Amino acid sequence: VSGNYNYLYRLFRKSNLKPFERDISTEIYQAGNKPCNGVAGFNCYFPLR
Amino acid sequence: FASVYAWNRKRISNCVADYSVLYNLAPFFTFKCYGVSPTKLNDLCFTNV
Amino acid sequence: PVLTQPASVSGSPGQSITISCTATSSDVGNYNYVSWYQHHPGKAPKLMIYEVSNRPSGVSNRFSGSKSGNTASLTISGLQAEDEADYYCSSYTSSSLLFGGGTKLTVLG
Amino acid sequence: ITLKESGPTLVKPTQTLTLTCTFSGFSVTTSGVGVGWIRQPPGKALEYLALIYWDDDKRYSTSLKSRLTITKDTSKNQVVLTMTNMDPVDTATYYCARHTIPSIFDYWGQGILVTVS
Amino acid sequence: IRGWIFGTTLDSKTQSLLIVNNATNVVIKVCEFQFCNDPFLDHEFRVYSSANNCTFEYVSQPFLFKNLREFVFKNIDGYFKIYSKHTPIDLPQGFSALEPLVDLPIGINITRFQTLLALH
Ligand SMILES: *[C@@H]1O[C@H](CO)[C@@H](O)[C@H](O)[C@H]1NC(C)=O
Ligand SMILES: *[C@@H]1O[C@H](CO)[C@@H](O)[C@H](O)[C@H]1NC(C)=O
Ligand SMILES: *[C@@H]1O[C@H](CO)[C@@H](O)[C@H](O)[C@H]1NC(C)=O
Repeated sequence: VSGNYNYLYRLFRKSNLKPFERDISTEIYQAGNKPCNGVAGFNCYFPLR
Repeated sequence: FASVYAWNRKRISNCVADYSVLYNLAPFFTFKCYGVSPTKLNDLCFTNV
Repeated sequence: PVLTQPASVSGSPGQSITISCTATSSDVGNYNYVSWYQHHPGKAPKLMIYEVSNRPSGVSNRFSGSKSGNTASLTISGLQAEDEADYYCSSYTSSSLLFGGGTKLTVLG
Repeated sequence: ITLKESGPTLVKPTQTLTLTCTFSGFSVTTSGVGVGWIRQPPGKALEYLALIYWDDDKRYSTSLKSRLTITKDTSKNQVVLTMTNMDPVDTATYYCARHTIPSIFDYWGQGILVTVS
Repeated sequence: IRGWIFGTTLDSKTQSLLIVNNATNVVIKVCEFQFCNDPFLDHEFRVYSSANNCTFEYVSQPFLFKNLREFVFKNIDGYFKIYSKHTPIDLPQGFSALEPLVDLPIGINITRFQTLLALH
């Protein structure tokens, strides 16, 4: 009724996947030139949505 | 800047959409994109902006 | 964000009665999950129609429904003297589910 | 597929109401199946209170989100709803019903009448 | 020698492929392994300290004058293909073709590998 949030997908990644490749890692993505060190500020994202 | 009851609008055309220029405006507070990844902004080309 | 219904409906037994329920918001989205209930005083509410026009088991084929736009209708054919009950509609919205105001049916004779 | 209700019928102002629903004939640990609560104050239409899903996801009516808490015990087939700060105006019959998507509530119990005074 | 580690960073951040032989069956697992600083077997073993998520798992017949063994490790479209040959015996001069052994449906990224030795 209020939304099923138990299904996730990846939005942010370093590159593209190869056929049948699986990646379960949740390592924080750096979109900029500075080490956010897990702090989800500007140019720093959690891979899954 | 205009008041919210009477917001302003400008048409953008015939230019190169370099979004790095506007990443030096603030410490950043709100930044959200709909239908487009923050990583693909400096790539896609649009008809009406 | 309120489901709107008529206060009451009436007619003679053997005639067709229509009970309408209309949305007043876009929050209902597809509005494709409309339920109808028949409530008798002193008894638990019974499901008569679900998903706009489908019947549950244990329900007379005299009861059917349809939708047009954002409005749903419950049709009671071959009206019986035993059909005197408070009818309610229900549907989903963006953060909750709603029930209608309730329509009181009276059988004339 | 039945649901029975029990609990207090008379509650004093500002106190907490606890109602327990016991069900049989089905499990609540199966996908697509939950249990919710509805109330009907005299002269009024049915009002949605709370809903708990098979995965312990808990949802509440937006106007009562701060007042309601719903929990379940799958070993006894019981669902418990507690409502705090009962107002004198909170007089209604409470109902326990099975929740599904294609049909919102079904197999409604007879209900329990609660009066605040 | 009695096995190999295949992977990238070879720690509990990514999935790694671990192949270890035995006196009986060979045990192959793909998990988020946290590998030992210097992996070895002790005859128990000291190959990994811990692991998180596991996906692929396989157990079967062992892969293994001196003996000579040859293996080919190829990884295409997520399938880890192993070819092998065993003969009696630097390298000998002659011709001998290797034949298919196993084909593992893993979906793993491999850029580096390490061997596993048993000590006594
Ligand atoms: C081989 O190792 C496995 C553990 O991976 C053990 O259970 C099995 O008994 C061992 N077989 C022999 C012959 O030692
Ligand atoms: C396995 O992956 C899931 C999903 O990312 C994670 O929640 C879980 O904690 C991981 N397992 C371990 C032991 O970390
Ligand atoms: C493995 O991942 C790295 C990035 O960490 C990438 O550069 C490399 O090409 C990938 N290798 C394969 C076979 O996917």
